[PDB]
This record gives sequence, structure tokens and C-alpha cells, in this order.
Amino acid sequence: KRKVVLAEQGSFYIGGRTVTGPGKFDPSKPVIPYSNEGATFYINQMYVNFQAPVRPRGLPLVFWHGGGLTGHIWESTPDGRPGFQTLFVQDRHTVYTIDQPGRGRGNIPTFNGPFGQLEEESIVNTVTGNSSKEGAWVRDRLGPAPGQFFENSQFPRGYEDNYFKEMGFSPSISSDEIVDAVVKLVTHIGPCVLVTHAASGVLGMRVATHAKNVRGIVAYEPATSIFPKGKVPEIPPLADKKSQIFPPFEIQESYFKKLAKIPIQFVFGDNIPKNPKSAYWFLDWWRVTRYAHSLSLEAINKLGGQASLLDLPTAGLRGNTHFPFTDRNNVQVASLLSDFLGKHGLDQN
Amino acid sequence: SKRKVVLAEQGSFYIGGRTVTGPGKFDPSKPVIPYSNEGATFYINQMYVNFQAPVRPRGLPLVFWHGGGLTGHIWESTPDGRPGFQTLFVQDRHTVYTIDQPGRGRGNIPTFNGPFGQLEEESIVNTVTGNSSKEGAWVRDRLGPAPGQFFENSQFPRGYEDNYFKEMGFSPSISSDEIVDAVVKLVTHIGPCVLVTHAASGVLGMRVATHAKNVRGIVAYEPATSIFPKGKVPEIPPLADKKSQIFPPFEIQESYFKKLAKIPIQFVFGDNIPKNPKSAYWFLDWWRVTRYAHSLSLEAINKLGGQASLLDLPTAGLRGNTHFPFTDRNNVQVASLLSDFLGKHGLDQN
Ligand SMILES: COC(=O)c1ccccc1S(=O)(=O)NC(=O)Nc1nc(C)nc(OC)n1
Ligand SMILES: COC(=O)c1ccccc1S(=O)(=O)NC(=O)Nc1nc(C)nc(OC)n1
Repeated sequence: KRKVVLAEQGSFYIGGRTVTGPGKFDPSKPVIPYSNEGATFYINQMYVNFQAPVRPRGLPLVFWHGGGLTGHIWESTPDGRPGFQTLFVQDRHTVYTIDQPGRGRGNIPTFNGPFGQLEEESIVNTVTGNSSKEGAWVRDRLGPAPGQFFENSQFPRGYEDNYFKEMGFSPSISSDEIVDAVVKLVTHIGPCVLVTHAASGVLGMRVATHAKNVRGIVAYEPATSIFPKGKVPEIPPLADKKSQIFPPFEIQESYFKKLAKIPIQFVFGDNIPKNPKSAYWFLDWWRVTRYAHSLSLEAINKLGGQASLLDLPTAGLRGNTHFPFTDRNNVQVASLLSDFLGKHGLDQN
Repeated sequence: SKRKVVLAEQGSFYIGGRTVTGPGKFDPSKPVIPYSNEGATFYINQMYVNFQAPVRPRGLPLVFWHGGGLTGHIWESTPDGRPGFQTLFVQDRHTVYTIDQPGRGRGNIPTFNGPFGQLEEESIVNTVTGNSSKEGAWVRDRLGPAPGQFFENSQFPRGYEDNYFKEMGFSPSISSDEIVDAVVKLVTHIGPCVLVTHAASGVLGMRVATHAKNVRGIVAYEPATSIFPKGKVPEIPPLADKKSQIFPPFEIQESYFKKLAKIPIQFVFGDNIPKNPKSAYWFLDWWRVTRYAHSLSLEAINKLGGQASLLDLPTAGLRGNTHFPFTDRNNVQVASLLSDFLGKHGLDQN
């Protein structure tokens, strides 16, 4: 189950821009400590890893980590079982895994001075934000409160430290520049399928509207819904009657209509309440966010699309967290992804 | 195929680090976003580790440790897309570990809710960062004497400058002790192994070896900081500008320094390091004096009974290497010299 035969593997950087400091560079003057004087800095570039099997069949898969994550989540589970990278190379697909700008091996744009500041210009904010272990525990639905598990949980218990260690902050790079890097990658790859997660859900939808090479999307628990501009439906507040889900992203209808031209599947795990749950903010947030996505998919289908919501419990898989692809039953989750690819001919040459 | 690789297994994991906490208690009924430090536990300073194991490995696993401002990418591929040392050594029948050290790449960057690096009133890392420019890296890496220029003999993959410089970035002010600690923990997990280091990780790998008997050999590509027994640093001249000095050598207690005499150690240097003072080119002159300091460090290990050597790539018949010989155009020939070192010491046999 662990063996993999690669025709080739490697990694590269793509996307990004440059910014420049003031003045000139004199190679005769001390280079350390480093200075912005005469400086060119490459910023906002993305890291890309690829592994290609012998005799690939179908389109390459581009696995795009969720918020605060890296391509690690597709390589291995926290307890060291094979991730989707290995499983899909074994399923005969070329597999690309990225670290988006601002995350992991992607660029974090900072210079000589306060974080993110190039002289007078703020490239990214000096003040950061970052979830705690406790916030991630409830966001990911391991259980209703930190340290508590749902009885049915598929989480690899005992490997909590390993799991939370994979998460971190993201600097305030604009979403436009993140989308731009992935559009450039899709242009480089050719026809492909995006497999997204959480924060990369809305970003992958945007990429597809800019890149006809995206031939399908599977999004694991996307975090932000998308609608045509001016056509956001009524979405309730949370059960606390004060909080809202993430403001839906709005795009011009001419771009939104491109989503109707490819198969799209959103995949949700378990333990999302059907009814308001004021005691558990993130559980209630997932209830309303899932509802908003159901409306987003319906809007795509009213434009002639083929956009579906797969609830893993309906497929017979119980207890999945917000990371179904690293849960204990991730092989069965992968089988459902192979099923989607096969139905839509994305596993054939 | 030159690109074909057969893995018995591959994967990645996190190791090392500690936790820090914010004040107060976490209430799951209160809005979790925007993120707060209240009731928070944060995992900080952990390291990312990737491994690829061949079918039936022969000899010790290799741990490739990137230089300053880099990541494990530099061992995966060259800027122009040729195989890196990860592929070459898996093909050479060694299990290969590649790390992103704490503060770099997939390793943790310790920041929270607040100004960068600050957890309430505690400064975990500095808010003010430092980072080289393209121009600083060009001369540090000896592509040529000035940005845009290449040495006549250059092995750099010319035309792929954008790819190359895009791989570099800043490092937060994590203590070197905590970086060493994470790698010591990895070495405990792996068992007997060989460290292959680069630039900034040179001195760190020497330190790891003094804390971890499982390090059975070191190959260091152009280490940046020299190491000596405490209060035994030899006289080292200032640079030709009569103002600058090399990096202050690291000093360790002699009982730890002596551990370096028990294992084979090779430092590898590329080309275009001047023999004589060069006041017009600061980094070239810096490399001249830094290489000299390393020659004295290796001599101090040998005087204690060690097995330390300096491999100048031009003396081995390889001309034009930069500060990254393992991604240069002749990196296959550089790899053959690493295989030679491993074979000489039996580190390629079980
Ligand atoms: C791994 O799971 C997630 O990606 C994820 C999933 C659900 C909620 C939060 C996150 S996240 O915090 O970690 N990433 C994210 O999308 N956060 C976010 N993004 C935007 C654009 N705005 C706001 O605040 C309004 N928060
Ligand atoms: C890949 O090349 C190198 O690794 C490398 C190579 C040559 C010089 C410098 C570096 S470095 O940029 O990372 N720095 C390093 O080794 N640590 C460090 N950094 C600074 C800024 N100051 C001091 O001490 C004053 N030490």
C-alpha cells in the first residue's frame, strides 16, 4: 500500500511579482546585515510539487490545501498513513500539490524592517492573525469543545500534536494574487482537475472562471460561498442571532456562468447539526455555511450546471472531520473521489 | 530513466517544537472568528520532515538540511527542473529525509494575533525582519562578482534566475538552540544517519552531531559559520575593506567539540573564491576568509584525532560551481563525489 513508482517528480516556483527598494547596490559595501538599498525582492510566488506515475490515465490533479495549511496534508495523515498524493499516483494520475503564496514554501513577503513593510509601503500587514489549537479543534469538528471527541470521530486520535503542528498563519496577501498564481499554474499544466479544501474552495471556483483548463472541481468543506453579483440569497445569522458566516463572494454573472460548464462536487463530513446550536459556535457556523453552499450549487445548476453536494454520511461514511482526506477512513474518501473522476471521464485519456 | 524513482514508501511529518499559551479560557459558544489569543494554545517552532525510501536501502539514511532562507525544495529539483539530490540519492539506494527547519517553509513561523511574533507581552520572535535582496543573494552565491554578471566558468543554470531567487526568503528570529533541538529529535527518531548540510545549516549540523551519537558523518556544502573549542578561536584577519569581519565563530565546550573527532566530516567548496584580498567585491572576500577559518576549524578537529577534510571542487576537476553545487548544471558529478565519500566510510553498506 505504500509503494509508488514515479516516472518523474520535482518541484518549481511559479507566479509572483517583484518590488524594489530605494537606491543602488554596491558590491564593494558590506552585504550583511541585509539592506533594502538597491534591492529587488521576488514576492507572492507559489511552490508547486509534482509526482507523475508511469502511464498516467486521465487529467492531472491539483491538490490545494485549506487555510493555514500546506501540501503536507496531501502527503500523509497525522498518524503517518498515506495521503491523497500517494493514493492518486497509485490511481494513475499525475498529482500536483501546492503551497500557495503566503503559506509553507510559498513566499512570505517581508523585507528589512517591520514585518511586511518595504520602507513606506505596506506589502502585507505587520499585525497577524492565527487560530489557536482550541479554535482549530472546533473549526475542524473533532468534537464540540477542545479535548473532546465525537463518539463516531474518524480523527486519528493520539496524533493531535502532529495534526495541529501543520497549521499556521497567513500574511495578508490579496486573494487576487493567490488566484493569479494558480491561474498561471493551470496555464502551465494544461487541462486539469482542482481538488480544494476550506479556504481554497472559493479560490478554486474563481480560478475555474478564469481558466478553461480547469475541467472539474472537488471541494472538501469550502469555507466561503460564491454567487453572481447582486444575487446573494437570504442567508440567516447564526443561532446566537449576532454572528454571520463569511460574506459570500460575488462575481459578475458572465464569469459565474463558466462554473456551469464543468462538473463540481462539494464534499461535507459529519457532525454538522441540522438545527440551530447556540452552545457551539463553529458547529452552528458549519450548519449555515453548508446551507449557503447548497444555494450556491443550486444557482450553478439553474445556469445549466452539474454541481452537487456529497454528504459523506449519505455515502455510508460516518464521523468525518473537516479533513476527510486525512481521517482514518481516507481510503474510502479517496474511493469516492475516484468515482467522481471516473463518472466524468476525468480518468481516461 | 534518469527521472524514474521507485519508492517503497514516502511521507512527511512534524517533529519538535513546544507550546505557548495566551491568557484566559476558551468558550466554544463565543464567536471563534476573528481569532483570539484568549484561552489559546499555540504550537511553535516545530519542524517539517519529508522522507522517501527506496526498495531495499543500502547504508544509512541521509538528512539533507537546506541553507539559510531556503527549504527542502533545493534538494528536490534544480531551478531549471533537473533532479535534485533527493531523487539522485534514492536512486543511489539511500532513504532520504529532507527538512524545512523551524521558521522556514513548512516549518512553523511563530506568530499569533497581534504584531508579528508577539504573544501578548511576550516577544517570541522579533517583529522587525531581515531578508536578502536578489542582488545580495547573487553575490553571496557567487553567480558572478556583481548582479547580472556570471563568472566565465559558471555552472549556474543560466536563464532560470527567476526560479532560483523565488526559492529564498526570510527567517524569523527563532533561537538556534531550538532549531538544533528539533534536528536532534529527528536524529533520535531516525537512528544512525548522515547529515548533509549547506551554508547556515553547517554550524547547526556540527552542533547536532555533538548532541547526537546517531550522526555518523557530515558533508557540509559551503558552511557559513566556523566552529571552534571555547576560548581557542585562532586569529582570523578582517576583510580587505579593513572594516568588516566574517561571522563570529561559534564556540563550544571542548568535551562537545571532541565528539566531532569521532566521525568523518567533509566540507565542500565550489569555485571562484579568491586566493588574495578582493576589496572591490565584499562577498568574494568574505568567502575567502570564511573558507580560511573553516580550514583552521577542520585542523582543530584533526589535531584531536578527527577525520575532517576540505574538498575543493576545482581540485576534483569540477570548475565553475556556485554556492549551491547540488543544484548547479554539474550536480550529477557533485553527487558522485558525495557517493564517493559515503562509500569510503562504509555509509553506503548495511
Ligand atoms: C482549514 O479550514 C479553513 O480554511 C477555515 C474554515 C472555516 C473557517 C475558517 C477557516 S480559516 O480561518 O482557517 N481560513 C479562512 O478561510 N479564514 C478566513 N478567511 C477569510 C477570507 N475571512 C475570514 O474572516 C472573515 N476568515
Ligand atoms: C544560503 O546561504 C547562507 O545560508 C548564507 C551564506 C553566507 C552568508 C550568510 C548566509 S545567511 O544569510 O543564511 N546567514 C547565516 O548563515 N546566518 C547569519 N545571518 C545573518 C544575517 N547574520 C549572521 O551573523 C551576523 N548569521
